[PDB]
Amino acid sequence: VDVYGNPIRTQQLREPQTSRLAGLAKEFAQHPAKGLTPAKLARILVEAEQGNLQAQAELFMDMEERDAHLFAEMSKRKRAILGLDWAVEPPRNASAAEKADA
Amino acid sequence: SYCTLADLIEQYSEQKIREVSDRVNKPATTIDTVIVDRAIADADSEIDLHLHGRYQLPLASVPTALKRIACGLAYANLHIVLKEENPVYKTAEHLRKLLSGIANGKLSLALDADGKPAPVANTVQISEGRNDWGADW
Repeated sequence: VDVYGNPIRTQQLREPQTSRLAGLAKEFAQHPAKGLTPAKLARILVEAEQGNLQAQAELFMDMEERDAHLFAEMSKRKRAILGLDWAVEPPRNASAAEKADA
Repeated sequence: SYCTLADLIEQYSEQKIREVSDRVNKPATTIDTVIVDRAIADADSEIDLHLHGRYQLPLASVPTALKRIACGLAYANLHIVLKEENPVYKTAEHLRKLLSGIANGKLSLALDADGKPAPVANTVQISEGRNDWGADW
């Protein structure tokens, strides 16, 4: 099973979940940043609070694309992580089998 | 039609209207309705010339002052020859002065029977007003 305990069935792993949702792959972003006013932004945020994340996600993408300073800051922050060396360590006082698994 | 033949008769008596309207019979016998209609139409046209810039043209109601002005101008128009010192000419000049005062915004067009006249939207116009960032966002 997974960490959360939900039962795991290997049958469903052969195909992606979204494969049976061919409608999603054909969509295009609506670009809600164009012609954006403070009232529109407030409505977008409030609607996102209620479960309509599509408009918020598209607005965030436009915001990332259209602002050079914000984009540079975010890119620098992410590249900071991307350059870190990483390793996999066994648990506290792990046994030989655990060390081999790690 | 701010005034009618009845208004002219009431203001100037039927005898005077007959005398200044009947041009073919001497002495006069009847009032010529066509001549009176043309005189009233001319008075209305002059009044509209004076009032076009502040009110709608096809007024649905006739203010009383407008009735008096129209009657005076119509009577003045029924005279083929009108000299400067004729008192009717002086009355017409006073009424024209009243009209000019109304046009220049010094006098207001009074009540018709109980309600106000209908001013034009000349003063209403403003650009539109751009005040984003002030809509309780």
